[PDB]
Amino acid sequence: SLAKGVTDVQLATAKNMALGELRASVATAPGLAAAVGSSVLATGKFSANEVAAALSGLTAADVTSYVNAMIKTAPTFVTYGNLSSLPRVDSIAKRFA
Amino acid sequence: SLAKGVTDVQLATAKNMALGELRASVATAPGLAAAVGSSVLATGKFSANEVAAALSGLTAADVTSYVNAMIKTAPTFVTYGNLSSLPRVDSIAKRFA
Amino acid sequence: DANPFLRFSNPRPSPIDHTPLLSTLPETRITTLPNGLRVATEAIPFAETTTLGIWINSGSRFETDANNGVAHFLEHILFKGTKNRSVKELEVEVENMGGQLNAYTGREQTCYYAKVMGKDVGKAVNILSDILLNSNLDARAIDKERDVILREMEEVNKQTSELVFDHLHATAFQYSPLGRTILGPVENIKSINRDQLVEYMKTHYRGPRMVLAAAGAVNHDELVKLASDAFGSVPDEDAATSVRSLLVKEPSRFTGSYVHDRFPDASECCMAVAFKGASWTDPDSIPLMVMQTMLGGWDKNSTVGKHSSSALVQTVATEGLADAFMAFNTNYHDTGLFGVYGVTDRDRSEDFAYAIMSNLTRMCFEVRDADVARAKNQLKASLMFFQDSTHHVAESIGRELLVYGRRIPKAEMFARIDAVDANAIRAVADRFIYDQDMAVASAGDVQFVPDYNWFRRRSYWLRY
Amino acid sequence: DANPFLRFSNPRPSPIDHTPLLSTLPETRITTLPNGLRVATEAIPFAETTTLGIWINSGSRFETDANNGVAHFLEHILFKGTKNRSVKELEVEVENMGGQLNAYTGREQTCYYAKVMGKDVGKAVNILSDILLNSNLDARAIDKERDVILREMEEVNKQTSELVFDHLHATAFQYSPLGRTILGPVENIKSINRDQLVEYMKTHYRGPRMVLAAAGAVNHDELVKLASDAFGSVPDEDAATSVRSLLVKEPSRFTGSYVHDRFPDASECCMAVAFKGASWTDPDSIPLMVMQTMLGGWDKNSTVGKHSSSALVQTVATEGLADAFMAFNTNYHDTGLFGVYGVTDRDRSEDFAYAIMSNLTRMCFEVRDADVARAKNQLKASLMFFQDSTHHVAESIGRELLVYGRRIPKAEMFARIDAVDANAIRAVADRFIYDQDMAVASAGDVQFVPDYNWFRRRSYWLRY
Ligand SMILES: [Zn+2]
Ligand SMILES: [Zn+2]
Repeated sequence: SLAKGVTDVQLATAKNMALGELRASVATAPGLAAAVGSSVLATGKFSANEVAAALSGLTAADVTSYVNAMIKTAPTFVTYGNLSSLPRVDSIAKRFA
Repeated sequence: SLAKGVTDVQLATAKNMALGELRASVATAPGLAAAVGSSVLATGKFSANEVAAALSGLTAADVTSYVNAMIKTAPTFVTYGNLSSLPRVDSIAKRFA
Repeated sequence: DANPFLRFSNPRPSPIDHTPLLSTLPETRITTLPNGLRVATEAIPFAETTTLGIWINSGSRFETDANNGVAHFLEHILFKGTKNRSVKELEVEVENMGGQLNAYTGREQTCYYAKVMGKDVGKAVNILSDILLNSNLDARAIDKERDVILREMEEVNKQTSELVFDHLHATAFQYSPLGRTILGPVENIKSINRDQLVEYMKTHYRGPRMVLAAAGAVNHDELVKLASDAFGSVPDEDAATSVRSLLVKEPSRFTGSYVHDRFPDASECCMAVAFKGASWTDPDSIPLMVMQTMLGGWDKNSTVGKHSSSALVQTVATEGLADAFMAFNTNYHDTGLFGVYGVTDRDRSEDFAYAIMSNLTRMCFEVRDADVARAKNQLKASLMFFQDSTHHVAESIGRELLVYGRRIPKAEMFARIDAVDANAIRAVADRFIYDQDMAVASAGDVQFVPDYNWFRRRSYWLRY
Repeated sequence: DANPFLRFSNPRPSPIDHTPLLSTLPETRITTLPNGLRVATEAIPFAETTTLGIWINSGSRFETDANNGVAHFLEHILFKGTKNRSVKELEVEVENMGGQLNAYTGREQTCYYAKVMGKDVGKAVNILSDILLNSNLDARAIDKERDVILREMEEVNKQTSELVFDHLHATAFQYSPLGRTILGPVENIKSINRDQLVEYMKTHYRGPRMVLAAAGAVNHDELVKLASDAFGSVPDEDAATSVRSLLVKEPSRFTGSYVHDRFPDASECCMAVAFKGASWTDPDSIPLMVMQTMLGGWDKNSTVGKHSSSALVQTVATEGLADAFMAFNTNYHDTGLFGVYGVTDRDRSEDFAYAIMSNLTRMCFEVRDADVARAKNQLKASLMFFQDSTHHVAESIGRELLVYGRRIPKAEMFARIDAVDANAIRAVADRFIYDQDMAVASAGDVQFVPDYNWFRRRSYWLRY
């Protein structure tokens, strides 16, 4: 249903949730130092402003295209527990194909 | 390699092995009583003479057709330990095809 | 000796002057509405987030025996639908501003607050006023929460530390309002209704008892305008029914006593020992803060406990007397509690009790200056860490306006901390600890906990 | 009190006459080849599987210090090919029979036996004689097997009970042939070759020292014809190398002594206390079997140990003195061992040792008729359980022919067992145990095992 399309209100709500998480991660000094260090180690620069601009400049068509490209790629499936009820594995990874 | 065909010496070897296990399992009094009880509980009668006669009367065509009909059903895969080289779960079920 | 790796730092405890940190700390602006409600902001210059909420000088202390538990039940009911917004409407509108609502209900304080971004200050003000003033308080939601609370009461679903502290408040404050639990008894929950909730909110949620405190990215004038639009309709307070008149009418009483809650097949043994401490307005509350830092706290996931500055932490970590412990300093409007809470088992409970009592009584006689300087530096550093999070800034603004009557500046707080020395620690420990009655509470496997006479004997030394 | 359930059974022990069992028991037919080789068979009336093999009156006792471990290396090398069959041909010929080949090398007895069906007796005879008489003994296979044996020597890969009993033999029969181990030392394994194997085979695998025994579905005269066809090239005795002359030349000696094998980090303690026992030909070996039944054995996987009729099992199970134990009775040509082996902890070593020593010494004074009758019934029932299996019947035929020079009828064994009373048990225990030296061996966590003087003082009672 995510691949079938997102409808405006959901897109705005998810964008606000992502922006709130991004800004609340760097609110304190240790969180900001950790974010700067991880971003420089992984990439070579800190781009929180660019990440916020990318979050705000995202359209519903881009997200639908992203999920459509995701479901074509082969997934990963893990179960847990005293497993006494399970559909067979071949039909598990068929519903996205 | 088993479904393609079994030689007469290999069939004679396996028939002698199975007949040896069957006639060794009932050689003692507790083993004989256990076999009688298990057979009557499962099927209603005990006769290891019929089992031995069925083992002796098996030809290579019977075993080849049995394995061919057995490979036409669903397989079952179970792995223990740390699985750092489990290739594919779906492909190994399709190897028998 | 390494040249670059051995400068600047040494293990000798020396007093640190925190005066240059005061140059860039922000200022608090307070505006009092004609309603009696104070609006207090603290603008952090480049903040992107905002914590804002309503702090109320009310709680479980100001209830009666008939409606004990109404204030805790109010935070179950209040978020279940208002007269202008439904459950789903409130959920969608809160989700779209990217924050979360939260609530705490103490014995004497209550807060409802929102952690949002800076663009959603007015929306958060409107939502908070909507739940606070125009709630449905539907009887179906009351029945839908009563059964859940009754199931978790029948299961005894409670934290162990909260269980011990509720027993401690009940036995130390017998026959006073502070001895009631916030949750309330089972019968009041079994016979709760909408009328009691309406009467409690009408009586206690008034103008002079409410602070709207916001920290982070917020303008003071705009919050004044928004609060006058939204929270301008709260009733004022009668002079005869103020907070001080209620405090005078039903005062706190401390009784030296003992309680244990024994279980037949438990594993842990939690215990707390407290003395009668100081109220919020006592000037001896700052030395009690320093003494609580001197006692410290420890849990066994740390491995540097044997190199601790605190002697109690050193003793417990070296001899393995407890799995975890902490020293607490609780302050109320007219009394307080000071002591140590810890978790052990039944074979180490007496030795842990002896370590607590021996380290408490030792502060009356021998206090060295290095420990006091270390604890002052640690307490000032802990106060600077709260300035980093806007949630703690807003919480401190609300608490300080409710219980001190004013916003204590940071320079005054540093000066009041720096005036504490070893003689002050010895005097305060002599006043509060030496040869005084204490309150003892335990729960779990408590068959080997010493009785009250053992604890009473070890509040003084016969050798001096 | 159910009428149908409480008839024909009661717990009071009474003597049981086992005479009507012997009517249906098969008889043994013995023939002698001209080279001295005996062929003995016992025909079970309705059988399908048959076991058969060669029992040789030889072992590690009849070696020297230069070639110790040649007999155990023989069972490593004898299955790697012959002069008529290669490795793969031998494999397919064995697996066509639907059976197993197995070998066992002892101190005074060696076996090479097979388990087949009743239609493959002749092929088994042919392959057994081909393995035993026409083996390749290739040097390359010897070099391949030596690396495996040396690697398991240097890893110290051994059963704990095997280690304890080897230490007990080496300290009890020191400066005697029986004191050597079957596997042999590191130097002899590292410096072994084809010629020592060939000389051992030619010296010790002669005519009158070998017995061809078969049991199950087998015909006697047909097996005699096959045995004369196959084993006819076996050489005869030289008078200077008979078993009796070798026994007289190098007799066994028993010395009271102590040994332990202490490890720095071992969970378990395994100890054995042994006295000088009886030989195969000693008339008091039957009461030693009755006494070994009286002491019994136990492991902690049994939950009814406290209800046992054996007092030692009662004490060990009730007090929890050990994890497992078993009384043993080893017989040899001129000597033997008798005592209790058990697995315990370091904190229960002295209590387990006192239980063993006190139960052994009590048999010289306090023997009840009920325990004797119970142990005799248990012994005869255990003798009848060996008759149920073809492998045990064949092993019994070979061993009885090798160590007694005959085949004892079951009527005579029952009459010998039935002649043992409480007086005979008292006299045998007084001869073998009371105030005698013993041998004590231990391994693992043995720091709390008592020394020799502690064990030696508890062989006698000063109270009487
Ligand atoms: Zn509550
Ligand atoms: Zn080996």
